[PDB]
Amino acid sequence: MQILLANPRGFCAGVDRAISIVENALAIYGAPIYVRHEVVHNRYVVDSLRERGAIFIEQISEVPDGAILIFSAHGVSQAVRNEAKSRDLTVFDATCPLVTKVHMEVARASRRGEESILIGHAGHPEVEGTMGQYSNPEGGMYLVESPDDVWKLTVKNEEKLSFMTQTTLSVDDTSDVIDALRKRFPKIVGPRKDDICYATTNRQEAVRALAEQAEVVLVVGSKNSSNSNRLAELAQRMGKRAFLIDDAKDIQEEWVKEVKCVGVTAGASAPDILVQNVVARLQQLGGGEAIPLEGREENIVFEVPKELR
Amino acid sequence: MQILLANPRGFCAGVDRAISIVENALAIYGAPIYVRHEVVHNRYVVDSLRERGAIFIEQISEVPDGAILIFSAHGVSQAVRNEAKSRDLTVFDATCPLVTKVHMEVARASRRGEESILIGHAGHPEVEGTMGQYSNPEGGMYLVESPDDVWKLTVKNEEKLSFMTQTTLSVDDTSDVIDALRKRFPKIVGPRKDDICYATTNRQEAVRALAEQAEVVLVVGSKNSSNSNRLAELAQRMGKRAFLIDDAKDIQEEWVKEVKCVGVTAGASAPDILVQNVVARLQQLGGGEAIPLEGREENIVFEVPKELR
Ligand code: DMA
Ligand code: DMA
Ligand code: F3S
Ligand code: F3S
Repeated sequence: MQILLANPRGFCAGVDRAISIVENALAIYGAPIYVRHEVVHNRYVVDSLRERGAIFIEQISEVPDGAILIFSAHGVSQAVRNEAKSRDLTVFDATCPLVTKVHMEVARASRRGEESILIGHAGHPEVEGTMGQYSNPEGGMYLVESPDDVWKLTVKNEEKLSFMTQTTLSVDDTSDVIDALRKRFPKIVGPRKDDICYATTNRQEAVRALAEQAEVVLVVGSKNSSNSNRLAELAQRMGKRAFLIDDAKDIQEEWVKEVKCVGVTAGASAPDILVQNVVARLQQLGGGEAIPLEGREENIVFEVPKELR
Repeated sequence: MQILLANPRGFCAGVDRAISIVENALAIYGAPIYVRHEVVHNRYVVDSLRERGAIFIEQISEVPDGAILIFSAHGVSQAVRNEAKSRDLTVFDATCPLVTKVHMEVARASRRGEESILIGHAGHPEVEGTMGQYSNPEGGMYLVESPDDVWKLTVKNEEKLSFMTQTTLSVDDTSDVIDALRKRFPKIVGPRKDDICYATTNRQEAVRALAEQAEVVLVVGSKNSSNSNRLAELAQRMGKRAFLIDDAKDIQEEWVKEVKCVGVTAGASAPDILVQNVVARLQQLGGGEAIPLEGREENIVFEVPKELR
C-alpha cells in the first residue's frame, strides 16, 4: 500500500502562534493559565496543555480575579472582551491575525450603522466572536450558511450592505453563497473573493490533489475543527472514503483493507507528531514509505506578542 | 534636543525575506549571485550585497547560463518570469508575497478578459511587474495615478471592470483615487479598501503620530523608495520639515539647530543599523536618549524558501 501525504498539511501560522502564547504564558507565569475556549480545536493540544496547567473555560465568570486569561485563536466577541476588561484580569489575545482582520471590518460596518452579513456556521466560536463585533442597533448583523439562507434573508437597506466570511469554510460552497448574495443584493460590497484564509484555501487545494490519487483519505484533526471537517468533506465529495481522526488509534483495519493507495493530511490545528504516528500505524498495516506530494509552499509566520517572549 | 522614534519603522516582512534570500544564496552557493534590479530600494543594502558578491543586472540576458538568479522584492512581469524559465538558470523569487497577491488578481482578470485599472506610479518596478501580469488582448490594463486620470480614462466595457493598487502608496491619496473610480465606474470591483500593505499603512500611521510631536522628521530611506518617500511626504504635509536621508552622513547641522524635538523613522527597506547611526549623529548634535513611541505591534514574518534556509 502506497502512503501519500498532502502538501501543505497541518499547522498554520495562527495555530502555531496561539499554542506558543499559552506555552509561553505557562513558562513565564506558571500554572494556572486560563484560556477561553480550547486554544485550537485539537484534543491532543488541549489535553497536553491541560496537563501543563492550562484551564479551559467558556465564560469569563469561570475565571478567578487576578488570573491570567488568554482568548483562543478563534476570537471573542466585544461583550466577552469587555467583560474581561471590567474584571481584574491580565489578558493576552491569541486570536489569529486573520480572524482579527475580519473583526475590524465588522466593527467598521457597525460604526457606520450599515448592515453586514456573515457567511459561516452557527454555533462556531469564530462566528460568535465575529458577529459579536457588531453592536449598532440602527444597523444589523445577519448570519447565512447556504444559498437557501440568502434566499430568505431580508435587510433594512440593501443599498448599504457588506459581507464577510468565516476563515475556515469550504472555498467552493462559500463561492456559491456569495454568488447568491450578489444576485439577491447587487449593491452588496465585500472582499474580492472571501475571508477564507490562505491556510484553509491551501489545504483544500492540497487535499483535492491528494484525493485524485488516493482511494482513501485520512484527515488528522478533531471533530470540532471546522477546517479539518472541510478537508474530509472535500475528499468524500470526490467519491473517496475519508475519515476524520484524532490519532493513529482511531484507524480501523477495514478502512485500508486491500487499499493500494491511502492519502493522509491534517487540519490546521493538528500537530505533525500525530501525522507521524498515523503514518507509522499505516506502515504496520502494510504501507510503505510516506511520499509527500508536491505542493504550494507556505512561508507565513505570526510572532507571539513581545510581552510573551 | 529630544529624539523620538516612530513605531513601527524600518524593515517589513517582505524586505527581511528578500534580503535574506540573497544573503543565504550567497552563503550557500557562494559568489556570484545575480539579482534582477535592486533587491530592495536601499543604497546601503544594495552596496553591502554587492560587496558580498551579488551582481545587480537589468536584463536576464546579462545572466550567464548555470547561474543563480533572484527576482527583486518588487516583483516581475510574466514576460520576465517566462524568459528566466526558458533559460538554464536556477531562479529564486524574492517577490514579496503581498505583491504576488496583487499579481494573482491581475492574472485572474486577464484570464477572464475583463479590464483592470491599477492605481500606481508610472516607472516603478512594482507597477511594471503588476501590469505585466495582464496579457489578454481582448481586455485591457490601465494605469491611473490621480482622480484626474480617472476622469479622463476610456475603457471598453465599464460593466466588467476591476481595480488593484500598488502596495506602497499614500493611504489618503489612494483613497481619493478610489472614490473617483467608484463615482466614475459604479460597477467597478476591487478589494474592500486597497492593496496597500500592512507595513505601508502602519508606517504612515506611525509617522503621523511622530509628526504630531516632532518639529523635524528624518526618514531613513533611498530616493527611489516609494514607501520611504510617502513617509517624508506625510510629515511634510502635516507642516513639519521632513528629510529623506540614506544615512547619518546626510544630516546637516542646520537642519536641527535649535530644534527642540526631532523625530526619526525609516522606510520598509532601511536597515535598523542606519537608524542607530542616525540617532548617534543626532546625539552628538545635542540629542538625548532616543525615545521609542508606543505603536501598533507587527507580528508578520515571511520565511525564505526551504532550499535557502
Ligand atoms: C481559523 C482558526 C482559528 C483555525 C485554527 O484551527 P481550528 O481547528 O482550531 O479552528 P476551526 O474550527 O475554525 O477550523
Ligand atoms: C512593496 C515593496 C517591495 C516594498 C519594499 O520597499 P522598497 O523601498 O524596496 O520598494 P518601494 O519603492 O515599493 O517602497
Ligand atoms: S485564519 Fe488563522 S489560525 Fe489558521 S486556519 Fe487560518 S490561519
Ligand atoms: S508589500 Fe511587501 S516587501 Fe514590504 S512594504 Fe509591503 S511588505
